Amino acid sequence: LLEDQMRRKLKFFFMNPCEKFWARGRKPWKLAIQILKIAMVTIQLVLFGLSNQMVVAFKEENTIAFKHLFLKGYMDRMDDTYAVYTQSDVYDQLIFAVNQYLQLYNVSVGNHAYENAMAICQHFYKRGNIYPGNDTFDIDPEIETECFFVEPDEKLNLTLDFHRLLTVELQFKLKAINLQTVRHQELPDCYDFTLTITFDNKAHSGRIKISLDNDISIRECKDWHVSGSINTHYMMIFDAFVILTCLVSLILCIRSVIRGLQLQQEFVNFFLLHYKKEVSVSDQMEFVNGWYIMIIISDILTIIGSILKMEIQAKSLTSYDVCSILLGTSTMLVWLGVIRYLGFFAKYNLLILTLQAALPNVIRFCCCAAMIYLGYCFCGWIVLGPYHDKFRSLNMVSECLFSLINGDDMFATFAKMQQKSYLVWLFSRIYLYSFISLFIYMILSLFIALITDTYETIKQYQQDGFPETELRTFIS
Amino acid sequence: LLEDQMRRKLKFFFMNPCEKFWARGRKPWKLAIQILKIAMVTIQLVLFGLSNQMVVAFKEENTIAFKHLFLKGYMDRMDDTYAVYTQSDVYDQLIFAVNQYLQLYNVSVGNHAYENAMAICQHFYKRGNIYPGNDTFDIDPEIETECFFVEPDEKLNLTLDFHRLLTVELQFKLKAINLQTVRHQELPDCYDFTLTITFDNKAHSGRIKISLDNDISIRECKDWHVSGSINTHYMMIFDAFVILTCLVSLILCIRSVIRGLQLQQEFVNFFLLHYKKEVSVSDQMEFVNGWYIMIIISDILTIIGSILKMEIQAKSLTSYDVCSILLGTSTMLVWLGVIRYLGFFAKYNLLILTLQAALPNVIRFCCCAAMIYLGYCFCGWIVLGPYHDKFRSLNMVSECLFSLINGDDMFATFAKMQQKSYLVWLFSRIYLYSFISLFIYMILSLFIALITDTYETIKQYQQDGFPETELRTFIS
Amino acid sequence: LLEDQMRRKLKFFFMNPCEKFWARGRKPWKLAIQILKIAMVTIQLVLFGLSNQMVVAFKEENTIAFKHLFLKGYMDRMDDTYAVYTQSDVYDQLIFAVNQYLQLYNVSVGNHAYENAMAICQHFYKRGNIYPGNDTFDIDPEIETECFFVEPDEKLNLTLDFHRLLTVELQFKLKAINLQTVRHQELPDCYDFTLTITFDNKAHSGRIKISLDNDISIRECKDWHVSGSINTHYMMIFDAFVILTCLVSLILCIRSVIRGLQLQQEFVNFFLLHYKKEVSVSDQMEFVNGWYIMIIISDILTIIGSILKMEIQAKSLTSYDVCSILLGTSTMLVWLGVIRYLGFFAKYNLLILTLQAALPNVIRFCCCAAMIYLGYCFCGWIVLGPYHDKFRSLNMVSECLFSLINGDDMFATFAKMQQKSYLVWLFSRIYLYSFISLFIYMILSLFIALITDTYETIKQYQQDGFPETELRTFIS
Amino acid sequence: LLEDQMRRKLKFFFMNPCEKFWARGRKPWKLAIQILKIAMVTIQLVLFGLSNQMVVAFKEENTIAFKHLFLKGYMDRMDDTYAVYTQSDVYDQLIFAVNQYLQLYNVSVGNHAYENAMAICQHFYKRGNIYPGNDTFDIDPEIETECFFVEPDEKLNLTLDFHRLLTVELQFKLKAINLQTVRHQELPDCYDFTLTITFDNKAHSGRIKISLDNDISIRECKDWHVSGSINTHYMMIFDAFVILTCLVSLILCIRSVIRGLQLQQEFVNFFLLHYKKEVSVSDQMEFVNGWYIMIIISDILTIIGSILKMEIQAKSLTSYDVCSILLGTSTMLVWLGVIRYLGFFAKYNLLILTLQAALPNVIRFCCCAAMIYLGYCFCGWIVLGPYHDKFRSLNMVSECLFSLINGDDMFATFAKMQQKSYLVWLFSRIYLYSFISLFIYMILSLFIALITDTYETIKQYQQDGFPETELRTFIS
Repeated sequence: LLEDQMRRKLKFFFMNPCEKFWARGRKPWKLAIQILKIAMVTIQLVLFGLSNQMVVAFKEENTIAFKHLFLKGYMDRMDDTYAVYTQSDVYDQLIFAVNQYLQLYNVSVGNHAYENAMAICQHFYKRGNIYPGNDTFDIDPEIETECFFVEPDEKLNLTLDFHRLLTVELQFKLKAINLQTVRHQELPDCYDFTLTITFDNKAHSGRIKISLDNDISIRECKDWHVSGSINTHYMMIFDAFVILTCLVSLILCIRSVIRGLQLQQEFVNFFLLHYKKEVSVSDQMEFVNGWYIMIIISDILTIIGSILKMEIQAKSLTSYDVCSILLGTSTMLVWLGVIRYLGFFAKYNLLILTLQAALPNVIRFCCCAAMIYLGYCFCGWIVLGPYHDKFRSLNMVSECLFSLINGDDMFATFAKMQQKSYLVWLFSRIYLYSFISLFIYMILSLFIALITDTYETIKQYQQDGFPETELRTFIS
Repeated sequence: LLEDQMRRKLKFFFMNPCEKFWARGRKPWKLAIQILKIAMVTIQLVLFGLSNQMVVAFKEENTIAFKHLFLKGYMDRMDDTYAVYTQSDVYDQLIFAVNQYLQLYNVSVGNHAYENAMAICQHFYKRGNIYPGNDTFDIDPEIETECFFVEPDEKLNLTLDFHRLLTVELQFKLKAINLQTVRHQELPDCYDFTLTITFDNKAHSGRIKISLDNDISIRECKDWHVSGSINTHYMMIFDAFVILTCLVSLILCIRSVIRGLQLQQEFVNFFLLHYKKEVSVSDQMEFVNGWYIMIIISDILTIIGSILKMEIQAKSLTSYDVCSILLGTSTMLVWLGVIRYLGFFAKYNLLILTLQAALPNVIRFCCCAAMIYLGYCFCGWIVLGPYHDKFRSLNMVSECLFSLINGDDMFATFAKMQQKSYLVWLFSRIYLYSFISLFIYMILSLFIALITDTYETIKQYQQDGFPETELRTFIS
Repeated sequence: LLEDQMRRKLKFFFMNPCEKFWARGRKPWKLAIQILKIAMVTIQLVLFGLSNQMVVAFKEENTIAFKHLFLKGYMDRMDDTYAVYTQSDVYDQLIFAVNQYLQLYNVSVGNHAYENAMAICQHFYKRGNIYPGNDTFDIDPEIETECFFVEPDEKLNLTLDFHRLLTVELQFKLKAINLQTVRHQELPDCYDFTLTITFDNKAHSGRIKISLDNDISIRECKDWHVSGSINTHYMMIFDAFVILTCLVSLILCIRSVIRGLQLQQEFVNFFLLHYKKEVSVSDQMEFVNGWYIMIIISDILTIIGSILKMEIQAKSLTSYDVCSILLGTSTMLVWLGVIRYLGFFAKYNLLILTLQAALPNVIRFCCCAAMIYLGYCFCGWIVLGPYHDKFRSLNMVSECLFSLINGDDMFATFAKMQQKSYLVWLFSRIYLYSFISLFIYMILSLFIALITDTYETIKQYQQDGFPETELRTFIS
Repeated sequence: LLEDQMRRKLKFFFMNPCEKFWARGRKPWKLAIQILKIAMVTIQLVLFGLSNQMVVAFKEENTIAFKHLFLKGYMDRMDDTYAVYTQSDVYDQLIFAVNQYLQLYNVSVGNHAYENAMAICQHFYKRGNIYPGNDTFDIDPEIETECFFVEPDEKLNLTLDFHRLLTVELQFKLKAINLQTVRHQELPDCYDFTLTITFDNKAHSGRIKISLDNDISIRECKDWHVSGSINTHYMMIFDAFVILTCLVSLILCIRSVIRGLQLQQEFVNFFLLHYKKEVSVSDQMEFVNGWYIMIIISDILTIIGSILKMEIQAKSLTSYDVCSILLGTSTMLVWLGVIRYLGFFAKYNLLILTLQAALPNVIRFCCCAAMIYLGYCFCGWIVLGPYHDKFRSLNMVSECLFSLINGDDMFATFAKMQQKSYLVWLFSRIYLYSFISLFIYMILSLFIALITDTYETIKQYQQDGFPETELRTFIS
């Protein structure tokens, strides 16, 4: 009858394990190709990560070197967020960095070279006058910028006036070859570094903020002869094969989803002819697999990210920002679908189901508590904002005070209070104590309670019955 | 009959959602105006916070500058809680700070200026004699204070004798204009800094404690001409409109509360004529909304805080202490009432109800455990007080050892024990180990147990019935 | 009958609240005097703590001063666990400390004085010969000690040979008066400091370990004249009244306990004549109050500690070690009995009862897990002991790795591995990962489960019935 | 009948406590010898640990000394992972270390001696040419190594060219005797230190990485005469007796296991003749003791580790790596079997049983969550890898981010983001926030729920019945 032929069709359709689709008929495809995509996208990613980590592992190191070469009185180990005050000493930095640039072949150990050359930038106001003692100023909302050009060879001349001075900057390129990357592996060895020292006077507070910033561009050498004999990049293959596995599993997943929707509306109609039951929300949403939706999102994202990787490796742009993010979130989604395949196995399916049933209420409670904690933020930002250093901008309030829910670096935040106004000090202790109490002895225990109860209910389900369903009646 | 006309009245009165008051009749007021107050009080606050954060962001920076200008041998990065020992070196600080004051136009990068000028304070005893080798002293409970006045222009003379010397102090004003605040935004640019270096000899221990303290006052410039053409503060509006929204929602909430109380005592009397039941505590407290009480507290507090903000911005006092606290706690209460509006929505009402039912027992247990932990405090303060540095005053004992319940910076407090008396060392390990065990493996699990059980009981309630109530009988 | 007259007697005896003993008859004694003892022993303790904290607050400060005076190249802020290597530099420390001693009236700011004077100690072997290049030595298990005496007034001579040198030491007394203690409060102002610099060569490793140690003795000044007119210690009273309140509550508690035991064996016999039931363990232990046992322990301990305080304050010894411990643990026990008084109140009695029922199983599980964790200790001590710095002696293994259960300073212990032998590195990661997993995802959840279940069972008890008891039958 | 004679046999076989095997018949062996093995293997281990800790306690100290002697500008306290930049300064290190080697008898306090002598290593390329400015290089995959030999006695000559220079190295031996070890205890006093300074130029980045590494070999002195009269190692005994106790308990445990297996298959057959039930998996695995399996593993491992200890102490090799690991994991297994003996006692058996029933599901969930967290790792490694310092290699990602589940050093990882690309910054906050939320408010609560429920189920079992078993029927 039409009824049992459904029972055959939808029971075998809905049988969770493709192990059962294996156990009648002969087909093993949909899991095999998807494990292929797992190992493919993860080897893709890991390979990407090691290459990019070599580029970075050279960049941070050279930036360290340049910091100790061009920054006067920079301790051989390190310093951080450097600062200057007296004017002649700013002059001594600038003169020092210049004389270090010109003599760098004598000075430096590293092989960095001029490229076949410096330059100097000053940004000053169109019209300065400021009389801080007379209570009278005029301000210009315009900056005129003047430059020099100082040559690699052939003591200095220069001019500076602080009051009109907004920022001073040094820009130039040092070009260096990375032995250990090209030598063993096939990656480009040529680096164009743009070094910029910059002095921020924008605060006009007396602090001249010094930073040495490093921009980096990759190039391949015109002639490389190693071992006395005559790089070759094969990634050109495996990126492509990734894009193909991804196109394929995308097509298949989408096809199965659409078939499931056609059988969705078909089933609705059939149940209308016979029993005239509707229930299109619950059962319509049952017919959605919901995991193949993840596999589609992941799969689109690996297509886009693999394409961007292929184009950036083609032009050698080296931003590697958007590409990396896409590739990483996609592979994380794949590794999350492995839980899917663990659902069939035997026992894990309980524990997975209860993670699945807890998440939709968990997010709800996250809304509720988000209002509390978002409330404290606007409190302590304004009350403690002038006094505490870790409450400064709202963001630091939120990310610090969230680190304080998890109970980390807490004695710090208690210990660093200014204690000038005694009232704000006391408030600080009521604020911090009360809040930490509220999150650690309520809200954490509310997640524990919520999830515990969810877990026992799905344990009862797997022990005795499941909620009555039109579909379940009619398949059995 | 009088009975059903109640059932109509009190059922519609008590219907939790104003969504239902919407669904019969036509009125949407009480929620609309209150969301207005939400966005109003939070934009009020956030705006306040960004302005005040600009003032502070300039203050801390200039204080850094002055610290590195007037403190001899203050490392360009920073030092902390500075100290001096040899007497000639105290002289070298003082002479140094003076010669740095007089030459500061040559020296400093910042634009700070004398105001159209120094002064020097010495606080010495009326009669000193102390013979620490003879075992004999006489002490004076009186301080005579002598000052100098040193001019901005035109090497030094001065006198100091340590034994009679209680504190030395330098006070003076540097006046500076903040470009980046006035320039983009409408806020005052003029700062009067009172710099005070102070040397605390009060301990008479040999340590001369140096600090450089910064007092700051805001003023508007007499003539500001920017861009070659001719600040204006609009906050004058939005503060007022806040005070109005607050007055309005205050009046409305109070009115509804009072009506609810009149229907309270009315209902009591009516149930006396008919069935003669009393139960005035349970049901009398039912008639209290209890959320509008929060909205009143919040609303009064935003009235007071907005008024203080308006007056301080009027006179430009800049304490911004009491005002900020009021405004922040008020807005935190508003953000806490958003949970109220989340109670109607659908499912959250469970989870909210169980937070509500857990809090009243949670506070009880907080009493009980507060006695334990308050007991340990008086223990470790005296036993470990001489030895540990973080147990010093009782307060540090309580705030450290509370940071130790949450399990932070613990290996520190174990590792820093003096270990001179071996008995106190051993006690230290029994103390710390035992206490940390007791709070993390009992009391945290007691909050978890308490709240879990509360949550399951209100889950049963929402599943099957609620406690029998006179009101509930008579509305249904 | 004999039966109901028991029911009268034992029901009123066992009625938990003395509120009920109040509600029939007229007596309020046993709680009133005990609250007296609460406030008495805690004011006793707190007063002790503030005085002792003044003594310490001066000691640590002066020790800081001396450290910066007598230790060459000791940064004005601080250094820690100082060290020396080259021999001429050890000489430069010693010569420096001497020339700093002799000139200290010129040098130092603090008022410390010679007392109406130095001395120098050298500890050398009876017979040294060590030939580390010849592989041959002879060792003497005897030390001969030679001293000098260097005068406060009137460049140096001295002799040192490192190989025979075990330790060098400088001992002497500086005598100083503390203004701020005597002046406001009644405490002695005279301090005898014994300063000892010591150089530990015991390791014979090339590191000469320098430390400056401070011994301190309190004395009262012979003539103190303050304000031009003519300390007085009243503690002589309040210590005594403490000892009296303690004797009194001790006598009363013991008396009630003994009466309870006489009615214990009486009841056993009476139930033998009538029903011939034994059950002497359960009910015999019921007749023990069990809280008055705490009050006795506390009370004895406050007697001993108050006596030791009175004697030490009499002789002014200032060890303040054993005394402090006794006084502090006693007062902690009192503050723990306040939970007792919270048991009667109303609702807390549930939560208290479940703490009481959980503790006896909690200790059991503590045994079980103590075997695991004590096992890991003997593992990581030997495997990681040479490599990690925080696993050194077993104790540091146990107190660090316990800090690691609570999840603190963890990334440190992962990050500091030597990584010389790769096998020990890998083992280190299996060790740390596995252990941290085991305690945080098992044993903490086992305490949570144990206590939760205990709490629900006593909740059922207070809801419906208690275990059948001979006593409970026969009182009702 | 054959049936009751089983019931006698298997009931007494399976009676958990050997207390019951005591209570009929007379034998106490199997527990007595095993407690012997407990105290034996733990005294073995602890003794090992104290000896090895003396060796290490001398090694780290001397390494400190040498670091401060041979490293120019190494602060007397310490520095870490030292670095150099300018070429003449590398020369100044090298010249300095040489002049410190030659003069070390004058210089150093420690007794270290030349052994009856330096050497110097340079590793340079076979053919260098690198033109970083011309974009052209040739690389040699070959290193030619040249050495000098510099004498202990009798300013320097040397040659260095950086571009061909891969590493420079100094190797030599200082020989020192440890007084405090031989003197009190019987251990060898002679140390051969191999000191190697090494300069890593491999990065060719401009950073010359300096390290001072210490290799150490133990020897016994040819002539030691102490106290004027004439070491002796007894460990030769107790190691052997350990190996014997271990052989014995191994033989016994294995014998009982094999007997249990023979009665296993016997019982299967007997139940086949009578009732013809199979159930060989459940009951076959019941007949395995499962604890004696642990005791065998432990016992084999103590045999191997004691043997390796005996051989290393024989030859005095001092690696002490594999040996230590074996000995430590074995003794940890023994200390874990003490839980076994706690199972019989009385009440602990519940709590033990539930640890035992929770572990097999716990590992399952560990698989599931391992997929998630292993997914995040491959995400944040690539996205945050260039920017964060603690995400560098994948391993640091995993061990840091695991330290972040437990909630430690979190505000660090939030605070150190580069913030160059704003998109990667934002992603960083979604990554970190989301992940920390997911593990602390889900997966920890899922372990809590899982274990709680397991605990209540075994509580019901011990209260009422156990699952029906063929064996249990037929023993009762």
